[PDB]
Amino acid sequence: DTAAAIRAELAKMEPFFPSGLKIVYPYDTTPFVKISIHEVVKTLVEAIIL
Amino acid sequence: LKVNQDGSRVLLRDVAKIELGGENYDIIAEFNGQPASGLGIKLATGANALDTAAAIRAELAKMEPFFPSGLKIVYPYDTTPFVKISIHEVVKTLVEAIILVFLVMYLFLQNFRATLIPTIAVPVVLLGTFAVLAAFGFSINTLTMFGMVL
Amino acid sequence: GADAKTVQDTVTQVIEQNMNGIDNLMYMSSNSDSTGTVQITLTFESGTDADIAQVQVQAKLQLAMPLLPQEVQQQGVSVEKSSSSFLMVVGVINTDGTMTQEDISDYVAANMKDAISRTSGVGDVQLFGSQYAMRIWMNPNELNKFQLTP
Amino acid sequence: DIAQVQVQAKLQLAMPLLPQEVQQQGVSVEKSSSSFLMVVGVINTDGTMTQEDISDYVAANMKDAISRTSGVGDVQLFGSQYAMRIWMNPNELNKFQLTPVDVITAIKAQNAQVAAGQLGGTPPVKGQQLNASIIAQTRLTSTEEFGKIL
Amino acid sequence: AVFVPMAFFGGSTGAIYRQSITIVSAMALSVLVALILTPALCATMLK
Amino acid sequence: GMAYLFVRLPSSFLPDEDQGVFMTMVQLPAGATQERTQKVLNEVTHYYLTKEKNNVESVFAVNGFGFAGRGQNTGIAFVSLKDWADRPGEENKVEAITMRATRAFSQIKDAMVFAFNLPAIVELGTATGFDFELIDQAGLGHEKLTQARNQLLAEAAKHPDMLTSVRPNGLEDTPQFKIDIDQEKAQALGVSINDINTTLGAAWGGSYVNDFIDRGRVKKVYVMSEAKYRMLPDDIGDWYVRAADGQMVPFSAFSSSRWEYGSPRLERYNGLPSMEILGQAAPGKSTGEAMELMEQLASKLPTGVGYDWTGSYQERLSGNQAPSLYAISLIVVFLCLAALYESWSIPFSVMLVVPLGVIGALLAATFRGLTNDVYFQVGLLTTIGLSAKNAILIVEFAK
Amino acid sequence: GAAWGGSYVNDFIDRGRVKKVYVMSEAKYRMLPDDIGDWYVRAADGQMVP
Ligand SMILES: CCNc1cc2oc3c/c(=[NH+]/CC)c(C)cc-3c(-c3ccccc3C(=O)OCC)c2cc1C
Ligand SMILES: CCNc1cc2oc3c/c(=[NH+]/CC)c(C)cc-3c(-c3ccccc3C(=O)OCC)c2cc1C
Repeated sequence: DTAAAIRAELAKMEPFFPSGLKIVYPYDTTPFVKISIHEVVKTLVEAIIL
Repeated sequence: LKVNQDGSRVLLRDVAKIELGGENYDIIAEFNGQPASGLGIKLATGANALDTAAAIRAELAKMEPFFPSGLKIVYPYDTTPFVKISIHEVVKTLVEAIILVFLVMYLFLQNFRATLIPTIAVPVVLLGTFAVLAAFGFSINTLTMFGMVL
Repeated sequence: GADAKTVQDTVTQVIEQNMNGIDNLMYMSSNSDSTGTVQITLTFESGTDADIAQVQVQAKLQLAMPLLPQEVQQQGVSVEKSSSSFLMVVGVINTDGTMTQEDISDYVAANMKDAISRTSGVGDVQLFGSQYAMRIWMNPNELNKFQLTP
Repeated sequence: DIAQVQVQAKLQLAMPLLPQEVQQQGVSVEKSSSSFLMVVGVINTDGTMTQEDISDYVAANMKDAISRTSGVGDVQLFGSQYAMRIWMNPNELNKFQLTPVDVITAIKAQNAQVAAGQLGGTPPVKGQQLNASIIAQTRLTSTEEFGKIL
Repeated sequence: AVFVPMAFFGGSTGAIYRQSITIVSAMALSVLVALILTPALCATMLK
Repeated sequence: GMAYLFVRLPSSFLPDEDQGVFMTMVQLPAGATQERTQKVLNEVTHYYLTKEKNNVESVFAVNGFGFAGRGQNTGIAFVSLKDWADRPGEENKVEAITMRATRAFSQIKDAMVFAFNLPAIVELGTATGFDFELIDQAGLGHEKLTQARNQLLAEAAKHPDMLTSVRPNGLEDTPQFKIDIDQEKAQALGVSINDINTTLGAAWGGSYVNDFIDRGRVKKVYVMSEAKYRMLPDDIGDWYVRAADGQMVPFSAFSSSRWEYGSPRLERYNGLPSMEILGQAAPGKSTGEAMELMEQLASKLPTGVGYDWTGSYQERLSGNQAPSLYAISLIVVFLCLAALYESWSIPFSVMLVVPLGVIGALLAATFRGLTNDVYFQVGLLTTIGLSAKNAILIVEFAK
Repeated sequence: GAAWGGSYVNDFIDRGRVKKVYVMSEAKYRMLPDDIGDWYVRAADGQMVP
């Protein structure tokens, strides 16, 4: 949620950059959480169907 | 400051005026067009307001007896009595909604006893509500006193 | 003494680049006056502790006290709890042994103001006047008369 | 929240046993987590600029916001914020007979803001029509103005 | 239910729609008093 | 009808009551003095004393302290009315007292004096009201932002619809007497720049020197000057700094007198400069509408000028909350009417007594001068409980 | 100290924001041990001393 609000400030900053300035995302934790719900709540549903 | 050649001493009074006056003249209050000062106390963000105002008088009361001649306290802008009106006009309304209920209970049932059961069935419930809000965190609020009437 | 532009970046701005790494926060605002007076407000979430939302703030501010003047440092910096409004306002006047709106403001802040503000959780007190001070009014003609400066 | 605080109030009973080189430099008590999570790179594609111009704009627009936002422990810049940088030549110092102590003195004098008072001051003369704030020295702005120090 | 889910407060109007609960204590104590006691007193003493 | 008696019934949050204590504030134009504003606070003290003996018990005015901020331009007279028993009618109650007060201060005056109510609450939640703010997102300055804020106040009152009421907070923008000290002129004659700055600072604006002890207690010692040598621009040249060569030098030597336009209240929002925009929702439209027809007026502004809302609100009450509340309030009511009943049919009897008791509730609110605030909203929820009660008897005894 | 390692002198204002002012030396007069003798301190008798 702290990482979701890192983008909160960053998003209001985007529109006022000079020419060329663009954001990029290396080393980032976020999507690992998105994979651990979507592959477990998926496994959840596989253990019902089964 | 100095000692000019001939032994004449320059003092701080000789170059400047010296009066015992305020460190800030930017503000000056009047009370009914009379010269005055005072204390505008502001709340402590989560404090117990009316008990804090009761203890504003606690210190002030011990200070009263040692003033010089003429110094007297006065009370403009003050919250206190609004709380005293919201209990005394709600706990009054409380009692008006019992006396009134008593009559509806008699006009339908002439049994004096039957217009007694409900007259004791609500004072007790009222009280139990005080004990839950004490054991939850809240107070006798303007809100939670209208909730005792509703 | 300082004007609005002066306080805006000799105190205000410094504190703002050192007003970070704090638990809970919605927004920060600020005012910088031509009277030489600044005051920041850090608002927090609803139901948050006022006892801890303080502290952090005045330890972050204080990592920025030695980036400032002295005119400001030895002057009263103050982190306090806010409530935009007053409640008890205690006027103080004279009837008999008559005195001035200056003598009264001193006695209020040299007997009772120190007590009140500490008593039963007061946020912050505002004097309606000023406490006394050994005031000096330098004459620039009598400074040049003996060859001297402030 | 409390394991902090105490620490930076104990540290702070030892700040005036230190240099100034250190005091006015950034001392910081913060919350730790040996690791990063979000790391936001910042680059240029069109209007091309340097790894120096970018580090300044990151720390003069977004770094101040991020660090205060949603409970950030501590932020680390991958570069540095801009500064009026000066590269003293030791041959051209001996050329006019000078040291780095004389350059430093010239910047703590011309590059400085002063708190000059105000016309129609705090205690004026009863009947003055105006009241405006005096300005004097202002903090320098650009590379050109720091080039013209005497 | 008319009362306490409505008493799930949202922000600056915290103790406003929240402080039902004040109400609800009164509802569940009127239930208690009516399930206990009012039964008793009626039997105890009526006509 | 139940719908039409509800949508058209406007939404408040909390009523503005007689608290036995109201107040009234003062504000003077560009660079007024303590002597100017005191004349105004004097005229205000009359309306409440001479023309309002029956209703006002006491006044308590203050010279140079508004609830905006500080300075000799401002003021404030706190009021403490007489007890409620001695004030009988609506005429002699806050609303009407501050009404004819505002007329009298807009009639025989020549500055900015108001009077106002004392909500309870805090400052926020006026309802049909807002607080915009305007930010310097790029590297502009004060002069450039000033103009952008002038342009948003303009376009607001240039196409309203269904009008509106916009205005700034307290950036009046007055002159400032700058003094340019030429450094080459100074060193020539032999004066230290330190000595010059603490002559200008410890004379005109004061200087914290030391602490002394008066009558047991420790207070402060301040150094400045008699008032008569620091009231005009011509009085700067009367101050003679000393040079290293033991001879006096006036300010007129190295100084340069000239006026300049600046601001007496620089506001900043979230690490960057800003200016406050206290507007008010239209008498027709209301808030959600007004605020969203203010965001398209701020995106139409020039480059490096963003926006953000202080400080309004965080999602309201008869706004987006009320729904969610009622919503669940149903899904439980129906359930529990099945935990003691079984059907389905029994709940749907109770589940449309709702509008029976409601059309009446609205009728009385919509009819009298009241509105959908908090107290009314819970008068509703009370009655779904009293309708369930009555109905449930019709359904319980009959089944 | 203010040549080889830098010195925090004062604060200035660049483009609205307040930043720092640092004083040091061109890189070419502080890269080797022999470059120490190029720095001439001034004495009370108005003559240079290396
Ligand atoms: C004889 C039966 N004994 C009870 C004993 C209890 O001991 C408690 C000890 C504690 N130890 C110190 C860490 C804390 C924090 C809360 C307690 C509560 C409590 C817990 C949840 C919500 C409200 C309350 C509560 O009672 O709130 C207001 C009174 C409590 C309640 C009852 C019935
Ligand atoms: C035709 C009668 N005219 C009225 C004229 C009014 O003019 C106002 C001007 C202002 N001037 C700029 C400094 C400010 C700040 C508030 C005002 C309010 C106001 C004051 C206290 C609480 C709420 C509101 C209020 O109306 O809040 C939301 C709309 C106001 C209210 C009424 C009835």
